[PDB]
Amino acid sequence: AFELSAAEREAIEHEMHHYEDPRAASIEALKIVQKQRGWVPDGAIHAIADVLGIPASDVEGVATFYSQIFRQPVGRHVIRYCDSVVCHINGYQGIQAALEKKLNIKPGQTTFDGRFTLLPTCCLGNCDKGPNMMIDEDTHAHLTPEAIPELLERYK
Amino acid sequence: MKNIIRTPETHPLTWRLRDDKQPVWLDEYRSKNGYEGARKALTGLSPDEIVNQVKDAGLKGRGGAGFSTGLKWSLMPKDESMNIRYLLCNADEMEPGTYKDRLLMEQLPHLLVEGMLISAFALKAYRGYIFLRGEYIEAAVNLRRAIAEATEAGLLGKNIMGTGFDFELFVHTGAGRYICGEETALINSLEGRRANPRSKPPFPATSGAWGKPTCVNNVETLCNVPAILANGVEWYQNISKSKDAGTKLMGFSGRVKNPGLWELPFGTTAREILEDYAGGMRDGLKFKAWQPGGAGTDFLTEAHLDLPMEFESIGKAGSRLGTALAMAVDHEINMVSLVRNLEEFFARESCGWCTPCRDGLPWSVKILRALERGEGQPGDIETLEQLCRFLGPGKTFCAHAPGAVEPLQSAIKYFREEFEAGIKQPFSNTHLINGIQPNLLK
Amino acid sequence: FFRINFSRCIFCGLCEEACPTTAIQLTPDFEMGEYKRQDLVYEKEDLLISGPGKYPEYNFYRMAGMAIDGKDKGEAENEAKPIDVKSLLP
Amino acid sequence: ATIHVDGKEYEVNGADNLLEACLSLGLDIPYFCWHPALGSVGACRQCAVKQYQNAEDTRGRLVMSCMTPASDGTFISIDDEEAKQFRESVVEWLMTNHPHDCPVCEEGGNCHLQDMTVMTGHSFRRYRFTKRTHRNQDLGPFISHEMNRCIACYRCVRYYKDYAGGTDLGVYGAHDNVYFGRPEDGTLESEFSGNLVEICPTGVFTDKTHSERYNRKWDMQFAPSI
Ligand SMILES: NC(=O)C1=CN([C@@H]2O[C@H](COP(=O)(O)OP(=O)(O)OC[C@H]3O[C@@H](n4cnc5c(N)ncnc54)[C@H](O)[C@@H]3O)[C@@H](O)[C@H]2O)C=CC1
Ligand SMILES: Cc1cc2nc3c(=O)[nH]c(=O)nc-3n(C[C@H](O)[C@H](O)[C@H](O)COP(=O)(O)O)c2cc1C
Ligand code: SF4
Ligand code: SF4
Ligand code: SF4
Ligand code: SF4
Ligand code: FES
Ligand code: FES
Repeated sequence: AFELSAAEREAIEHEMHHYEDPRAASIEALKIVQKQRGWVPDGAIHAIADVLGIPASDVEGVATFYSQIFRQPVGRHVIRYCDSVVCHINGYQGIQAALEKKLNIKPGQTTFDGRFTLLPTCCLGNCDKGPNMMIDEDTHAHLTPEAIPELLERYK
Repeated sequence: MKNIIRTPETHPLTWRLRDDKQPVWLDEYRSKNGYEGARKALTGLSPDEIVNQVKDAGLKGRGGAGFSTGLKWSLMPKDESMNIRYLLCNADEMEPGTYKDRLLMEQLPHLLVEGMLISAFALKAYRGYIFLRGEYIEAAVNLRRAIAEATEAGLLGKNIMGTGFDFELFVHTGAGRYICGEETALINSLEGRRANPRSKPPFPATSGAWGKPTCVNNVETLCNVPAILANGVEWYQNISKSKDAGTKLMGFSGRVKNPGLWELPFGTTAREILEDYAGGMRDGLKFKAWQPGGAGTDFLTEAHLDLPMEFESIGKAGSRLGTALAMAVDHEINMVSLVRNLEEFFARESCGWCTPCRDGLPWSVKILRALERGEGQPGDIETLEQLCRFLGPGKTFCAHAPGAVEPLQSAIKYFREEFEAGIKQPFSNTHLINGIQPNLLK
Repeated sequence: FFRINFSRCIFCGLCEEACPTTAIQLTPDFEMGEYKRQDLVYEKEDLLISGPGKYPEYNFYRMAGMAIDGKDKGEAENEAKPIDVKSLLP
Repeated sequence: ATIHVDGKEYEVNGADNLLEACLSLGLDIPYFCWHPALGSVGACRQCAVKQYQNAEDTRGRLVMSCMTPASDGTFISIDDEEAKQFRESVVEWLMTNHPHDCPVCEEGGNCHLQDMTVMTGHSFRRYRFTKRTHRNQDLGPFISHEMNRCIACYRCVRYYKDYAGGTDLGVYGAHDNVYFGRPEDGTLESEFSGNLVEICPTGVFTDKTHSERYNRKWDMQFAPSI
């Protein structure tokens, strides 16, 4: 059902070189599989556990403990808008309303075309330039609710 | 205050920043007196001499708690059979309202690399890990590039500066949990486990990463180290006439005219930060509250704005200095909704290990949602106060929940009117059962 | 099965007081004389009436968290829906 | 070692923690996460006593008796009002999400959580909000799984992983949605998986074979056998 690619296995083993215990590469292995496939599927837990020599219970517990290791399928781009206190003061709620009214989804949902997945995140460490958003790898600061329909059109 | 000249004597952390906010690379860094402290350390100082020098300089932990770094370094064991030591840089920085490490590792990554080199030589640590949050993409890129440049230039790897000291530096990008910044939970996450914290004692100085001795230090502390070792102890104690030596990255955020981050000596009052550096509040906004050091600290009022930003002065005011990145709450911000947002963050960033945080922060979140909707009932404010009391220091496994309930108790103490205005319904958690007469407690 | 030895029962009502579903009830009826003492042992077919008795609405299984037919997880009173441990939300 | 519990002097083992020392003296301290065979971790935060610096100390500090050594000259109070209040609070926080399941729970009458709820003195609910719920797993023919009743005390994973060496039981998730079970549906593989029905202080892990023909503990006729 699930088969790790050769590049994934080589990256996992090269990560395992860096640590005293091969269990210490579990987060990086999950991130490698997630970067290759968008999310970590069910058979990936057993594949990573077989590569690392630790039980699949611990790999599953690590994958479900960390919020940025997606254990459910996501869209092609994961929008992550900041929830925290400074972006609350600067008005992230307008940004959230603009994103919901443009994508027609609630947070934690995916659009019908699979293009975007809306997610609230914790503080992005960019509080003096808030409100802040993170599309897949790019941080967008100084957000305004009128800039959302233009900023979501450069992520096809 | 636009007229900020950043001399190396008064601004040791940010004097070599560039105007265009591009990172300073290895040639530019060494041009501006780079790796001089590392050279002095590795060519003319014993590791215990560096530990004593850092202890005499009075360098405290810039991660919020303010513990002395020399005392932390001196607590590593003296046994020579333990030589698999680890030095960890806590680059997680997940606290809401904290953005200093992002600036430090995006624009001066070689400063962090040199500080880790000096600290690893002092601690006799054979390996070093930068535990960095997974959202700092540019910080990760710049740190990996700076590590590659320092390795190619002979500043990392085997036989550094001809001394024979071997030090390997890695960058470990996390997967997004706030509790991973806790040092024992940082160690647990570095080992590839669920980032539940550990009870202390044993401290990581004797039993840390993979059982080996480990020293966890913040980004800013290790950025403070090379200036200490390149200019001396006397310069570091003669830049501020306060009990907290050295300079600190402070700054005000949130509906001020100039939100940002500036390197200031300790003893600088929060009022002059807010008015001269942050420019005061914006047009048509009135200052009603502020948090001195991030999301985990007590709210303070306008009367507390004249206190010097020190550990002892803010500690006597009922709050903590924290990360010293203050956040200003204007009059338009409802305190109940703000504290609801804070407690929602703190509740969902719980690790689930211990009962008071795991099952007593959601209760406060639901109470604050009810008070925000105008659906509060009598008993709610007293339940919030008892939650603040029984989630204090020593009642939970780690310090996530005491810092969680600090804004809650400070807001109930100062702005009790908004919480009391949330209460509108009579108390009831029981429906009527037809054939049974209820016991009417008075 | 369910049986009550009515030749032993003192009609004290402690069972009804102890019932946490209000299934067992003592009803206002006293005509229970019998020819044989063995016929005073009432099985479930002699005890299960076709209605709720003195408590017309209470349903214990509407309040219990255990899933039965017609009440899945999270469908009982004062219960949130089960959040999956693989959820994207933090 | 010499300890003073509520002004009464006791002679204990100084290599023990205060919870096991005080349980050995017949003193009652509520506890969930500690087991005599599994050791102390300090998860559930139930075993709080109040420690004083010396005899002439009045303010004290709440310490956790399972993580505190029973050293010489120790001064603790179990029946302090603040310690009693905090232990009742811990039981209350556990009770906020607990299902209304005791009549249809195989652990009833044999439940450590029932005992400690009664012992702390907590019988009045002031929580009006919703309870979290969990889906159950199929753990095979012997163990029945009911994750609603869990109090997140970590005894199952500590036993099954650190003690019994099994590999297919773990803890998944975070803040208040922690889930104790297998990574997928299937039979528990360890030969000592049955001891989960006595390690777990609630009705999460129960004897399925007994659940087929269930009777409460007070109704059993017991004998000591081999
Ligand atoms: N992003 C950030 O910078 C965040 C900062 N914080 C701050 O962190 C602090 C809470 O952190 P904690 O881990 O509870 O700090 P702590 O007070 O327990 O100790 C801080 C440091 O000193 C060491 N230490 C303390 N006492 C020691 C002893 N007796 N022996 C050996 N080492 C000892 C610890 O190992 C640790 O490295 C607060 O001040 C809070 O403001 C909290 C959350 C996020
Ligand atoms: C819940 C919690 C989260 C923390 N997160 C961080 C963090 O993200 N970054 C950090 O440097 N320290 C964090 N700390 C503080 C660390 O425990 C520790 O004090 C620090 O990382 C290193 O000490 P230092 O100040 O001497 O550098 C956190 C503490 C707690 C209790
Ligand atoms: S206070 Fe308790 S549950 Fe909360 S993060 Fe710390 S150890 Fe985990
Ligand atoms: S408890 Fe019920 S069955 Fe037993 S004697 Fe009393 S009324 Fe009769
Ligand atoms: S685990 Fe205990 S308290 Fe919970 S429903 Fe079962 S018997 Fe009742
Ligand atoms: S399933 Fe049982 S033993 Fe495991 S944490 Fe929950 S209550 Fe404790
Ligand atoms: S509060 Fe949103 S970036 Fe920090
Ligand atoms: S028994 Fe001591 S904290 Fe759980």
